Amino acid sequence: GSSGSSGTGEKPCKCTECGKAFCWKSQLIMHQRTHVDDKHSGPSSG
Ligand SMILES: [Zn+2]
Repeated sequence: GSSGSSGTGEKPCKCTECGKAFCWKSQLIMHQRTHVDDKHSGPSSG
């Protein structure tokens, strides 16, 4: 997990289902499409 990236902007929208970050709108509108599954027991977290 190095830091080989650089570029500021704005993240008004962020997916919580998977934890993916997005800056555009249309990008999220379609991101939800693939998200057909429902919240199920698996990712054990605190
Ligand atoms: Zn997602």
